[PDB]
Amino acid sequence: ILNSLSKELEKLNQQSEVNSIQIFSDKLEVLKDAPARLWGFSTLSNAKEGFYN
Amino acid sequence: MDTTRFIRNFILFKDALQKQNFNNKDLNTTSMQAALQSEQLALSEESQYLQSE
Amino acid sequence: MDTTRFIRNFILFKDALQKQNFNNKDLNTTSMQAALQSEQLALSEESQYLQSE
Repeated sequence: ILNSLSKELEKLNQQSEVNSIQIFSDKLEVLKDAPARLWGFSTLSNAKEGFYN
Repeated sequence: MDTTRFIRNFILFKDALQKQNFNNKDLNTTSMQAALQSEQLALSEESQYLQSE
Repeated sequence: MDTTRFIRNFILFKDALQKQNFNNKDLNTTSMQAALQSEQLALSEESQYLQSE
């Protein structure tokens, strides 16, 4: 059971990620001229974090 | 308010209150007031659905 | 209030309440009151969207 719990912990250790960014946006629906403010989040140390079209 | 949900609710309230039984100004006014109340309810719907998720 | 969202909501409420069925003063007044209520609702929308993000 100790060996199985160690294998469980090592299987859990691979999915523990670092450095993942995340985008967010209210109002997924939008009109022709409505703003729909996009907000991004980068967990990098220093970056430029632009938006590309 | 959210704009497109307001437009769809305004259209649906103008379909429910059919315009043959309604003067046009009072029809548009009652549909607008009911759509604004529907937006005020849908805010709490968004909060409750986030909590339930 | 936020100014540009108020202008867009005022324009949209003057499009929904079409001016052929409305005296101009009452149209502008009802659109202004509905836009102010929409700003009061959009404050709570901003708070709930920040919490959900």
